[PDB]
Amino acid sequence: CKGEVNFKRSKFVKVPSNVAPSMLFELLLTEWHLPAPNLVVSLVGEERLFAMKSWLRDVLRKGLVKAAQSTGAWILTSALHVGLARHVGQAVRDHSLAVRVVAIGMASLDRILHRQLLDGTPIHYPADCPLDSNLSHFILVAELQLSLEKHISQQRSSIQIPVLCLLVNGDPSTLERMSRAVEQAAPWLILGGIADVLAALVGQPHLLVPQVTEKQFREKFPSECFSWEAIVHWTELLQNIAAHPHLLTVYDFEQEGSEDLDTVILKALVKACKSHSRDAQDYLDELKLAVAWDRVDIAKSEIFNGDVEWKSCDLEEVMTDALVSNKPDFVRLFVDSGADMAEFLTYGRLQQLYHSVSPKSLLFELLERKH
Ligand SMILES: [Ca+2]
Repeated sequence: CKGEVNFKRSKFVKVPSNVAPSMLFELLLTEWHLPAPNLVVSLVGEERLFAMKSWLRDVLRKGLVKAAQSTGAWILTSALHVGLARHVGQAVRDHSLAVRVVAIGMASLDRILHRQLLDGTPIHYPADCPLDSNLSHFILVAELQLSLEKHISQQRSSIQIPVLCLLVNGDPSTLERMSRAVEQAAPWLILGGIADVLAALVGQPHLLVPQVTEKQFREKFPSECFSWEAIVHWTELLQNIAAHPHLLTVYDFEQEGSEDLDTVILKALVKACKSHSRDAQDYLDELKLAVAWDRVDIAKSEIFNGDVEWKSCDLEEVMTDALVSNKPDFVRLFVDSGADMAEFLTYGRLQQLYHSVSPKSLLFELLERKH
């Protein structure tokens, strides 16, 4: 079901559970006419008591600023998540006001207030719970999000589209869902909340945590004391999760020696794709993203370390992209990677390059007037 909220209208798509993810994908793209996804970053952690220090908030702000600058992506921030997420919605709205990034409010309907008012045309839902009015879209209804992620990581010049999850100041309730994410072939990045526990407990000489989990749950958020059976279940859960480390990665941005947000993103992405397979056609999308960030160090060190083998045949599209974007370092790297200009350059390709002249340029006006 399609609906609009004249609040500047926000879209509502009825989300019946166990629906086809491809159906929702097609509905979103068609009805919303939004650009193709170059990246899909989904949030998994949000809490009202969750507070962000100035450093982590700034590196989150600078990161989203750089993301909206060149690449643009989709931030699957669940609506009706009142807390720190509303500030994120206001911030992304202000930064987009200042290629573009989009945010989707994939959220249920039970926790929303005035749900009967919107169920049965500006639906006024003024509640002092209601959803954050900073977002301009929503999907009205964890398994749905996981299946949507598994679907997006399967949609496919044969290019893929990356998908990543970013958790921030999570609660011990997402852990179960998090386990499914380990089986969903999706990379995960950890920094605030239970994230500190998951980080300090991911690398240990002892695989199982029969007693350290209790000490962690006691030292961290000691307001709620859970049952011992729950702690044993969650210890087994964390064991089964950390059984697969090559998809999970943690980094500390407060150490003052941290690399930029965009860097670790691509680092974890290539780390995941390396364990996924070694197909040259695989790393393409992420590689394109690297060009979008002008990141050459990680391009040469990680991608072109000699592990994967490159053939002159596949580099054509990415080389053209690097050329039109005016980034000579990557051109040098590619031509040193075996790509030969002698056979790549054709008169049709050369005309294409001329067809790629920017309209506001002077050469464009000169050629147009001459024509
Ligand atoms: Ca890939």
